[PDB]
Amino acid sequence: PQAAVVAIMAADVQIAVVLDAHAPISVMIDPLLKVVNTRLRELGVAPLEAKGRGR
Amino acid sequence: PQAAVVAIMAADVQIAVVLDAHAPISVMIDPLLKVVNTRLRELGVAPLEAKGRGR
Amino acid sequence: LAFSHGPDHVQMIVVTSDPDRWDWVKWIPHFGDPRRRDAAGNARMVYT
Amino acid sequence: DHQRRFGHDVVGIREYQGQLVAVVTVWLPVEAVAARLRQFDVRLDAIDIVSVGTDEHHTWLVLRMDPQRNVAAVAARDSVAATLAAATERLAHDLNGRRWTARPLTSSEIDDMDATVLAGWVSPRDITSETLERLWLPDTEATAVTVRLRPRHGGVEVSAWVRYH
Repeated sequence: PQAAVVAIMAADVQIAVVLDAHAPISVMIDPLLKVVNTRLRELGVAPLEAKGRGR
Repeated sequence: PQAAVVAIMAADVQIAVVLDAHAPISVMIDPLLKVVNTRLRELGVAPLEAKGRGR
Repeated sequence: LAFSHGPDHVQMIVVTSDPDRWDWVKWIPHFGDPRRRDAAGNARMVYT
Repeated sequence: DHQRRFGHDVVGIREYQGQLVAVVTVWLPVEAVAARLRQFDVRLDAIDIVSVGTDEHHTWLVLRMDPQRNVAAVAARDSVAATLAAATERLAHDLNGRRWTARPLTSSEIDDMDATVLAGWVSPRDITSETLERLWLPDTEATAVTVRLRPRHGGVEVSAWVRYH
């Protein structure tokens, strides 16, 4: 199937990833967040957080 | 015993499965694609098939 | 209820004729029956 | 010039009118590096495959990148050098993994590479794709063989040239 390579950016960092191009974003956001948090924690960078309520 | 319950993404569908939390990936991946193909055939989806060489 | 109340305070039951609409509830620990165990863990308290 | 960054490798850089960097790689490799001229943000000027040998078979990528075409990218980053260092580490890590390995050159080794490219003449070829492995065959003490990729439009278009002795 088609999967798109893209860059992603957060937390003053940019990472490149390959995303399952035809799956809903709601399928992928949660493990993408976990991936980013693991990568940032590996870099010694303060990981992402939810502040109060939001999404 | 402890087990993981995980939401396998393939062929643009989600399939929930139970896996041994202590066996390696290579041991449990051999019945896993059979289970997935069986569910795909239940769904009436063209099953996963390999091309070329790889794992 | 699942966010606000723990599985030890509130347990949940779904009685349905259309379980496909209710297939998502299997993940929620509040539907776990502590009395019956299966391969996936606690038994889901969903009845047809 | 030189850098070691928040990344993984030390990277040598040269500048004169724009930035220059090179990567060594160790039969035929894939040709599809044209896509890496257009990374996720940066836009490189050219990808040049470079190779030299008799014995002494050496193969290189030399990359050109104009900061002034890339200011929108550089402005997000803590250095223009860090920008191109990252983009070359991207290309190195993309090539690395197979039988051929890849790393950025140190600028000292960049001057070494320049010396080995000099070591002290025929037409540029219009159609080239089949030519490369036989264009090495004419008898010489030294051959330099190179291929150029440039962004003529949204595609990438190719030119190649060679010299002997």
